[PDB]
Amino acid sequence: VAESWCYTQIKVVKFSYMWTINNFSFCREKMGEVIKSSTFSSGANDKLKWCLRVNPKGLDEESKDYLSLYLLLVSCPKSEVRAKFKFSILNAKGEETKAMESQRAYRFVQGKDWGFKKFIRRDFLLDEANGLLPDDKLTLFCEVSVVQDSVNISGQNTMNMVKVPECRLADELGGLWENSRFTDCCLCVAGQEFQAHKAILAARSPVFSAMFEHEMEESKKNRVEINDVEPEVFKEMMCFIYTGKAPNLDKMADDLLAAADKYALERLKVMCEDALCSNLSVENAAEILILADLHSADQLKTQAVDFINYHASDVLETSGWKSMVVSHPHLVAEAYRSLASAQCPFL
Amino acid sequence: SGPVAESWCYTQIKVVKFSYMWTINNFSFCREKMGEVIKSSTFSSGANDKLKWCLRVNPKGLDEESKDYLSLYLLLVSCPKSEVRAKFKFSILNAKGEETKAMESQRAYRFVQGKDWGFKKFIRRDFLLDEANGLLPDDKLTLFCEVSVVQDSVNISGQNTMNMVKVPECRLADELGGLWENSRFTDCCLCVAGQEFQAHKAILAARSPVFSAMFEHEMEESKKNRVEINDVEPEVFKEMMCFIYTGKAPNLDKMADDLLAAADKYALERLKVMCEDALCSNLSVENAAEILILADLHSADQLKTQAVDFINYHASDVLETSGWKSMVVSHPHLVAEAYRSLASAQCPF
Amino acid sequence: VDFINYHASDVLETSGWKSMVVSHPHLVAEAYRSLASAQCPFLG
Amino acid sequence: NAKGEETKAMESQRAYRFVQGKDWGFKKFIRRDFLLDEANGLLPDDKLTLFCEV
Repeated sequence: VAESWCYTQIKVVKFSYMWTINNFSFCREKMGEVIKSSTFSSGANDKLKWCLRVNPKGLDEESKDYLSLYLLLVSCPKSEVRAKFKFSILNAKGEETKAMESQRAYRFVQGKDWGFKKFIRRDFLLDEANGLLPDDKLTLFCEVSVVQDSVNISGQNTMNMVKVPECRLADELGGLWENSRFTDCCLCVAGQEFQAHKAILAARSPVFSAMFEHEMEESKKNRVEINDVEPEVFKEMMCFIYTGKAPNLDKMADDLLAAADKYALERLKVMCEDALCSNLSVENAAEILILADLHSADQLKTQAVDFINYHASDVLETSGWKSMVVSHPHLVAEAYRSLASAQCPFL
Repeated sequence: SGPVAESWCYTQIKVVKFSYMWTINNFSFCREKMGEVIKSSTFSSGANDKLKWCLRVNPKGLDEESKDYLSLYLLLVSCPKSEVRAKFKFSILNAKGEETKAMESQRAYRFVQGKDWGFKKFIRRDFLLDEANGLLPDDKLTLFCEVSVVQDSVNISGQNTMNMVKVPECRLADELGGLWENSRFTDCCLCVAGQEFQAHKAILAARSPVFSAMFEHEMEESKKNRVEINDVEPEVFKEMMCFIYTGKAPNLDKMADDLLAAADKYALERLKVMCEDALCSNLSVENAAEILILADLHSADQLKTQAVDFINYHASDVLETSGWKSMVVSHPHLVAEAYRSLASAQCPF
Repeated sequence: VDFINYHASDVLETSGWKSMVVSHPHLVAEAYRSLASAQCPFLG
Repeated sequence: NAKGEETKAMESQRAYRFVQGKDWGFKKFIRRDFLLDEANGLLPDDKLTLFCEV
């Protein structure tokens, strides 16, 4: 898992220095209050100025015991100079030990000298048994390292994968219907004249396949005559055939069920039955049952029979019921058989 | 049992969870002191830009109680003021990228801008400073946090059903397939290096712009029936035309190498992207060079970017492979792009 | 090579680099090797 | 019944009068940790599905 890394690497600058006096045993001469060192620098254009002054003799009370070593900031424009100095020895003979260091640093400022007053006692340092006077010389080493806080990273480390656009066949065929490119037949409906591609119609609608497949193209293909259906219902039907979707079906379920049953669109038939099924009011179940019987819509017929059985007490007062009994005895017999063997067999 | 049971009330609790890794090089070299502040980079979820979180740690915890314990918080940087809340966990990693130490806040703290709440006093410093503990590889501290803002406040009263009519699926791709394999009185004669295919004009023209430019222009007058495709092998042209009709290619990963070239030749954007997805999911160091040269050759973009990312990560071993040497001999500018990507991925050094 | 790696974000802009991209590929390959194998990892 | 559980839930042994603005039920069903215990099959996808019959 990964969403954003910010390394913000703390800026670390490091550099070295050395200090050799060839006559340490006799380097006192002037009683050793302080040795003014020659400055040194490094880094960006020698912008940081540094010098190491030593008070080898006893300027203070306890300084007779312990030898001295200090770091002095000769100059720097920025007041805050915080540096982690590591005073030590570059092993003239074999000695890498004996070099303590101060982890804590201090805010060095222009002209200020902050260091430590306590390095090592005089007597055994002067002694040759410890090997601290190689050829009457001694080497020092401060790893003066300065840091500052202006560092950040943004980072994303995004764990991304290639995205496939969703299927566009329905859109790329609807846009073919609305544009009418490379058409091959002209559907005729009630003054309006549509123009459509023979292959997709015959594929989705078997009744369309039947009247093209039988080798009457120039008779039928060029001027196939659909004389029953009206403009907007037929337009919706073609939109279903081409795109597989019926947008404004809910307000036209009746006549579109008729049209869909004509051409055996056995899914648009069920969509029309779904629109009609959740519309059954108490006073229209006669008409909807007449529909479902006439156009062989089985599921709507079953649901309308159940609705009439469950609203019999209300439906029989409606004039539509009287009309349907007048015209369709066998529908009344079917509803009767439906509530004969169910939704009543307790008495 | 009584299944179904009418409604489907399905109240949700939207949980946005995202991760954040915090890593300082040479952590215990200086890292300041006393109270101070190492304010981190503000970070969001990634989805949209409205919530802004950030870590904030002090190697020397503020106040004396947090002297031996590092003081860690988590502050709301900025957001459209709604008093957002979150439950959060802070976890420490190592070089091998496995969780070493992890603490999770028990409850979702309520947050507003300027108000912070976190694992104060989260761990004793001495445990971390233990070099034998192994939690400071290369002197570099690493930290990892997961913020789990939750708002809830979403309910739906199910769907009451109350109807039983079975509209069966959608079948458009299925019978359009029936127009191809059964071939159902097609219109234009295609030919692929000897084979004989019979396909339509309208579906090809709609779903493949190169075909539409091909078919609309001057073959309608003379040679609309016969057009020869002498560029792609028929055993993959069949899957091209089984995408153009039914909008899917089942046996694609067997031959996704050349199908990318075919799809990009005829500007089948969706199939080109599917081929990129099939090539992207089988990358390997032995052939990342070939995939990069391909994804440049056939103008692929996402596969080019992902092959670039893979080669940046696994540059260690690809150079020993012959694919890289062929790539450098043949395609210098690809090496220039990969080198540029690696350079930007390591800008601050 | 070490210099151009350290100044890469500006060196890639220069005309000399854009001439060396064509006139000398293996130099860019070796610069890539020194950037990849002789440095890294950097998070990822 | 995601996994097999048609048991473990109590039943109302007596019919209580329900009035406008009032609530009724019970409160002593199952322990919270036991509920959150996946061994009992009571955290499908960190979701709780209910089968109430009124």
